[PDB]
Amino acid sequence: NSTVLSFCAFAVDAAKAYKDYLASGGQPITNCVKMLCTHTGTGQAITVTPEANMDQESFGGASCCLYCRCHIDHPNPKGFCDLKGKYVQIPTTCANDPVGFTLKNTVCTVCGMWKGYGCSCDQ
Amino acid sequence: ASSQAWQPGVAMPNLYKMQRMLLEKCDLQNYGDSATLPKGIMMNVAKYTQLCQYLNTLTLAVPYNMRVIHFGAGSDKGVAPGTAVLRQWLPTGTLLVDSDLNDFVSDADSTLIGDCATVHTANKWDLIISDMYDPKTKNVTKENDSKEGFFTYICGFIQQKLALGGSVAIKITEHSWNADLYKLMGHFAWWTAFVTNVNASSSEAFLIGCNYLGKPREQIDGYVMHANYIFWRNTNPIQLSSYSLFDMSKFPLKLRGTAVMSLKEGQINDMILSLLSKGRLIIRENNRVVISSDVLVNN
Ligand SMILES: C[n+]1cn([C@@H]2O[C@H](COP(=O)(O)OP(=O)(O)OP(=O)(O)OC[C@H]3O[C@@H](n4cnc5c(N)ncnc54)[C@H](O)[C@@H]3O)[C@@H](O)[C@H]2O)c2nc(N)[nH]c(=O)c21
Ligand SMILES: C[n+]1cn([C@@H]2O[C@H](COP(=O)(O)OP(=O)(O)OP(=O)(O)O)[C@@H](O)[C@H]2O)c2nc(N)[nH]c(=O)c21
Ligand SMILES: C[S@@+](CC[C@H](N)C(=O)[O-])C[C@H]1O[C@@H](n2cnc3c(N)ncnc32)[C@H](O)[C@@H]1O
Ligand SMILES: Nc1ncnc2[nH]cnc12
Ligand SMILES: Nc1ncnc2[nH]cnc12
Ligand SMILES: [Cl-]
Ligand SMILES: [Cl-]
Ligand SMILES: [Cl-]
Ligand SMILES: [Cl-]
Ligand SMILES: [Cl-]
Ligand SMILES: [Cl-]
Ligand SMILES: [Cl-]
Ligand SMILES: [Cl-]
Ligand SMILES: [Cl-]
Ligand SMILES: [Cl-]
Ligand SMILES: [Cl-]
Ligand SMILES: [Cl-]
Ligand SMILES: [Cl-]
Ligand SMILES: [Cl-]
Ligand SMILES: [Zn+2]
Ligand SMILES: [Zn+2]
Repeated sequence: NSTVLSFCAFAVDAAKAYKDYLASGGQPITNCVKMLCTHTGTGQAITVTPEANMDQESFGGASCCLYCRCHIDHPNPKGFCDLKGKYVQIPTTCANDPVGFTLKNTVCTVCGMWKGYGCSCDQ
Repeated sequence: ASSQAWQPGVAMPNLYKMQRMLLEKCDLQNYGDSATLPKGIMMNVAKYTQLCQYLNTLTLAVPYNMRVIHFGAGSDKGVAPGTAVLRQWLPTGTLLVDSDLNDFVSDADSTLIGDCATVHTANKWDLIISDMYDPKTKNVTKENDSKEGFFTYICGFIQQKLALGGSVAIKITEHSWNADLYKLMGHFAWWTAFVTNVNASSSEAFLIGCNYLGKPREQIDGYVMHANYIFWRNTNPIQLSSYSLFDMSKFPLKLRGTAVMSLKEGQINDMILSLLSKGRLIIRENNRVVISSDVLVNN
């Protein structure tokens, strides 16, 4: 594993790779499953049911996970996915690339909102 | 314009079920027309949403720790839109297992890849959804006869793995149908052929068995009932409609906390059948759910 993980860390850098793919004009990953919902939800990032607010779109989590879509191991402990079996809320302005949004952004462990897109704990 | 346009779809009226028609070629006046879907919504998300909106009007049993299995959950997209809608609809904690011949990424608790005939489980289920369709069904070279393939597996799965009180929604089309499956519909408290309003231009329907009784309550001839279904579709044009997709306020399946009991076949009396028929009882053990996919070992 030592020499296998050492190599994966160097080359398998999906987050950076996808960011470079978009920079090179790569077409964003499609077929993210957008759900029908009231759009009157809590607005938290990852939820057990669609929670999109008036400024968000809710998607099936697994379809917005780069690791699930590319069939590559997850970096999280024990290859645990944070999106599979859940619903991810994406700002309507970024709904054209849910995979890119989930990669470039992180969730606030206190309010459950996206940092920079709903989290107001710094007030 | 039509009042049924604000409904999630249309169920086969009772008088059409009581006819004795001969099988005719299906000829829909709007055949192939596409529905106008809300922006960025996939056809299968709209289709499953309307199916679930219709299932919300039936006497479905909804126990704690409900067990749902979804066949034909994959797609050419490599994702599972239908599974995403079922998980949104079903109460939180519902065990959802899905399956498909082809690999796909899913929101289900467990996913089994391979022919449905390779899927095994000693456990009983509360709800079976099938969206399976054999691509070769498009090759219409002979008389439209009853199809086997995955339908033989679905009939056996219902007879051996569906809990009494459980329900099913099995996708059929003009050419993708099975006589034994229609006959099995007579083993439920109620049944219908449901057409989603977003796919009104297709011969597709979901055959719904509501509350499994484990014995025939009515005798149904499958060959006659499919002919009756096509006669209904041929003489009742349905207007494409996505109207029901815009109001999701009451979408989630009501958590009824339906009682789950273990009863011997000799203890299934008329009082028990009455409870099953109202969605107030599920008969099965509540053991851990174990599933397996047969793997063929070759050189
Ligand atoms: C009902 N119908 C059938 N056909 C003819 O008979 C053939 C077989 O008919 P069918 O049983 O496939 O029914 P239908 O055409 O209504 O099915 P449709 O294509 O709408 O597909 C329904 C669903 O089946 C599934 N499906 C269809 N094709 C595939 C596929 N290749 N792979 C996987 N799933 C598929 C999808 O979930 C899809 O939404 C058709 O391909 C067509 O030549 C008709 N022709 C006319 N002119 N008018 C009709 O009204 C008509
Ligand atoms: C929807 N449904 C229909 N039935 C049977 O069918 C009878 C009439 O129910 P119906 O829905 O067919 O007719 P109704 O005029 O009430 O409504 P509409 O057709 O939607 O305008 C019921 O009293 C039951 O005997 C049903 N029986 C059971 N057990 N479960 C169901 O979900 C169910
Ligand atoms: C219309 S597609 C399903 C679409 C899916 N329900 C969705 O939500 O988009 C029909 C599916 O049935 C599957 N299928 C057909 N025959 C099968 C079989 N014998 N066993 C398992 N899956 C089968 C196909 O692989 C295909 O993915
Ligand atoms: N005009 C109408 N008729 C019947 N059902 C409806 N639901 C919403 N509007 C309706
Ligand atoms: N139309 C039909 N074709 C084949 N077998 C049948 N058994 C009963 N009706 C039938
Ligand atoms: Cl939540
Ligand atoms: Cl993993
Ligand atoms: Cl836009
Ligand atoms: Cl009628
Ligand atoms: Cl559209
Ligand atoms: Cl647009
Ligand atoms: Cl595959
Ligand atoms: Cl598998
Ligand atoms: Cl022949
Ligand atoms: Cl066959
Ligand atoms: Cl076969
Ligand atoms: Cl009409
Ligand atoms: Cl009795
Ligand atoms: Cl009740
Ligand atoms: Zn994932
Ligand atoms: Zn916060």
